[PDB]
Amino acid sequence: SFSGYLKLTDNVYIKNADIVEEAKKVKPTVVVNAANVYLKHGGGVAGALNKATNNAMQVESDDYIATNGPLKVGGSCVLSGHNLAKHCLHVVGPNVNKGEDIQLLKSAYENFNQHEVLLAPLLSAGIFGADPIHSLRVCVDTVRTNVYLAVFDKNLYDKLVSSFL
Ligand SMILES: C[C@H](O)CNCc1ccc2c(c1)OCO2
Repeated sequence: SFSGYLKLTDNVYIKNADIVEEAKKVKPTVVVNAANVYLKHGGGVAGALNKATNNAMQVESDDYIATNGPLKVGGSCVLSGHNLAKHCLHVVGPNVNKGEDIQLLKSAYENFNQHEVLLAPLLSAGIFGADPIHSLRVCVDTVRTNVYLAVFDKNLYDKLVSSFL
């Protein structure tokens, strides 16, 4: 199971870790992907998770989009976790760099409540352009299930922990 996490609340845990390496080690029931509406896993967490699956995540995702169309910003879908997890929950947080509404971040985190335990990144952080301190606050105030957050950057991890109220 999950090791080396700092407990932030009753249900939220955090660790400075590469989510791909963390997923390969823990093999969780659910790994969350920082997805976009088209499930085009080009970069950030999505590009890294997809590269770890040898592009199998992208092939599965393209079939899903061909059948269902794009996801909504704030929405999600459950697909295979491939070699990373039993399932991957692809969650679309708002991308501030694409002019998407930051208010949709709470709706994005609500998807996590459908799963008892998840390994996840901070939604809308990184290349999605939102403030990760804000993302962690929305996570803590929205997710009620057990969430294990992997924060890749040590400097950001220390800022998140030291500023956590
Ligand atoms: C409670 C237990 O840790 C859940 N494991 C699910 C799980 C099974 C097989 C996997 C995997 C994930 O990633 C790749 O092969």
